[PDB]
Amino acid sequence: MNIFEMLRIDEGLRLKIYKDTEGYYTIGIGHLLTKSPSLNAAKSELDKAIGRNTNGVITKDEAEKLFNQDVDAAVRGILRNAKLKPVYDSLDAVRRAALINMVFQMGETGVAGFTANSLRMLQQKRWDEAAVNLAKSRWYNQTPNRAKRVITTFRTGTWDAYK
Repeated sequence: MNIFEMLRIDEGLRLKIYKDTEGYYTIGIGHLLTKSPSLNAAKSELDKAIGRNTNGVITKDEAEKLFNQDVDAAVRGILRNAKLKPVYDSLDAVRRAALINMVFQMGETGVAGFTANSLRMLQQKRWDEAAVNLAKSRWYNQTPNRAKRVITTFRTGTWDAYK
């Protein structure tokens, strides 16, 4: 298992424009297009992203390309973030994948909002405690099954929630 397989599991794959859990236009493997309520706005962001007139539909290869781009950017956002980097650097390989998953999902910004607490606990290696803290969040309440998988990953350092 690895970050790609993990997120491929959490996000699914849709080749046609769709609304995410928050109701935003997305496509592919969790690729947010726009927060705008306009399908046309979405369609235009998509063409700009793909480099072609898609008409709201892409191929699998196109989806996979956006996905790689997106995993890379998350990794790089973490490494540039003064609050995230140190956390990421203190973790083992499994747990980092868990941190990338959160960032991919909520943005570097969304995650920044956990550092003061859960992230600190992670950095200190208090697995059980961070897991409880992580669960007290809008993130957990809105997307509980996914949050549970991520949280189990941080808790145990294994891929069990994904097998």
